[PDB]
Amino acid sequence: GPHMGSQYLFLPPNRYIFHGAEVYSD
Amino acid sequence: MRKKRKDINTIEDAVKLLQECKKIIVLTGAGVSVSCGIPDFRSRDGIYARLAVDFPDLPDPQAMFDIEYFRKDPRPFFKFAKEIYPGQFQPSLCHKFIALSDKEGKLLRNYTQNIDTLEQVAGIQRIIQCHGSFATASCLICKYKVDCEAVRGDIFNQVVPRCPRCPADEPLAIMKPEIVFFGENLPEQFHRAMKYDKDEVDLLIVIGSSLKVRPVALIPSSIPHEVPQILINREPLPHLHFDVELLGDCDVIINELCHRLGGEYAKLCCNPVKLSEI
Ligand SMILES: Nc1ncnc2c1ncn2[C@@H]1O[C@H](COP(=O)(O)OP(=O)(O)OC[C@H]2O[C@@H](O)[C@H](O)[C@@H]2O)[C@@H](O)[C@H]1O
Ligand SMILES: [Zn+2]
Repeated sequence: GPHMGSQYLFLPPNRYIFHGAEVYSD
Repeated sequence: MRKKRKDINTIEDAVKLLQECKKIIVLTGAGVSVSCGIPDFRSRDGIYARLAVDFPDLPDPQAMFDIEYFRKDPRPFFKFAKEIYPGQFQPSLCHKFIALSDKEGKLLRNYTQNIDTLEQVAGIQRIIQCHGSFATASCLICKYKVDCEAVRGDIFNQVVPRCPRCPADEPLAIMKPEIVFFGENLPEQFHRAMKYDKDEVDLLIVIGSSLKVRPVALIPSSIPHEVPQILINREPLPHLHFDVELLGDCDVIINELCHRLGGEYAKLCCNPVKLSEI
């Protein structure tokens, strides 16, 4: 899988950011 | 408008919901097939962006799938149709995950907006093709219906297929594949299925859709408000209030969910190989 594909970034209380999220682009 | 449930927040909650719920609706869009090699509609490398380039004579890219424009001039669509015709792609992990849920009797329904028929290839049975498919074609004038094989040749030659019943000198007597265009009704199956499902669904999961197109986009607002809603998508959907938001590649996210679920769901992920005895 992708770099650190199993890890997420958590923005409480209910948002999880995984590899491929559009927020990483620009 | 539906407000978020305050007692459902975490990915752990999402997993528990998946373990306990027995009447799940999964609503899918073009996102679930991008990993298969099929671009979506509205992303930077999507269908609409490519149309703005390859068909600049259109008022806008959407005109390609607009019924009022199609009636004015169907030539662009048939020059382009073969590009979105179902090819030979393999189903993604997400399709396989939905198939397993159905196999285990937990899937109330998979409403898909896609026309790539990957749900069938994956063995999902309780499916609704919200936006039709290439499986059949229909005359714009007389409604004469034919199987896809009857117009396939014309499509792969970029020519407008003619109705064999209508007058040979009737310009609008052409065979439109039964994909739903803007300004057209969705198939009756969709409406009947939704009427049955809305009071039965105990969990909604939206995967790989921008939910910018109605009536499919209305599904989250048309079911009982207390029913939990989970989003699995690269981008948030600000016009809706989901309980849990899982943002990123759906295959990456589904993979993670499958591992927490265990059982057959974990086995769905066969790469890499897990520890097992020969
Ligand atoms: N690998 C992925 N994982 C998760 N989400 C993804 C992935 N790839 C794309 N997405 C997301 O899926 C969504 C797809 O949005 P659309 O391109 O607009 O596709 P869709 O929602 O299915 O389109 C609806 C309808 O619009 C009409 O033009 C057409 O008839 C289509 O069926 C976007 O929000 C995009 O970020
Ligand atoms: Zn006809």
